[PDB]
Amino acid sequence: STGSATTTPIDSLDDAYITPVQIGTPAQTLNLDFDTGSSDLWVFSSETTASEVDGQTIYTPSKSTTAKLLSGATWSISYGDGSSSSGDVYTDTVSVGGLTVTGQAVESAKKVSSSFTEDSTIDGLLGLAFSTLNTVSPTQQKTFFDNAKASLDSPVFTADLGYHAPGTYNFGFIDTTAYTGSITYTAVSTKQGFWEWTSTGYAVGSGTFKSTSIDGIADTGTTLLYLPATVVSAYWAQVSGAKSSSSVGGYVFPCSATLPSFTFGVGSARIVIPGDYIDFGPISTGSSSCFGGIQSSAGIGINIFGDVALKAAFVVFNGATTPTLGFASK
Repeated sequence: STGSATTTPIDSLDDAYITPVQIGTPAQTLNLDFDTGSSDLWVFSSETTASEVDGQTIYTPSKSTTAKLLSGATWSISYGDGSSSSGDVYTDTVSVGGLTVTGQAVESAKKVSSSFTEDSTIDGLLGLAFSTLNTVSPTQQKTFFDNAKASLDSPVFTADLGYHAPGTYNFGFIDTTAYTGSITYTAVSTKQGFWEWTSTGYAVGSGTFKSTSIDGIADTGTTLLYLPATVVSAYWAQVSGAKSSSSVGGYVFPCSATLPSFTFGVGSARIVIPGDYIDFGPISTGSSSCFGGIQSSAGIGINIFGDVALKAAFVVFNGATTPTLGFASK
């Protein structure tokens, strides 16, 4: 089997992407944030504290003839940005782009943190990291991909995120029309539960490539590119007036700037992030100070190849017995 679904930016900055997902019978379609950096599929629901729901579409398990309470199971997750959610668990039928999994754990939110409430466009998350990170207790549950894998034509999914435009998540096949040149594959460590890999270096603008190993995660659920402070300083040094602002919480730059590109290495291959992808707009409405899309990972504890990086590529998440990641230009 295969599936193919369009993923759409939630706003004009590509802060996140939503993908429609069918849950239950009859289908209830929710727009979920596909997150290769986590492993829980959780939704706003009829059980979510009423004051914490503000415009989201909710899953109502009582209206699904295939929903079953997973007795005794609870979940609770805290994300890197300090957001969080928790609740109980149903199993139900879940379909993405024509690909159906029966008995998928659908984690129903009883509580969500303010950032989730305040984002009316995201109805929940669909985790695509390794199932070892799934938070369901006392019986850990599998991700949608893990459940689907054996049925897929090939045990892969691909992320093709757009810049200020829709893109695509495919399951079970590689669309050879969706990228240019060849796909370069690179090793993955699953030791931390993430799609963790080692970039071979970077360049800033038209500058020379610096060969250096940068271990990080491919994380579709993180907006920005978080890299070591040395790398980030080298980038922003090429932008007149750019500075790190502790009050704002990262590098800012004059909105009048033209940003240089940033290149990262995948083996001997190179992915170029155009300068415009690195512009996250005014820090507050009407400000001429703009927020940078490349930020320091210092004090996160891990480097993160988030959407800023991934949307410059066609990315293969290869879930074969030994997982790997592939990157192609597009």
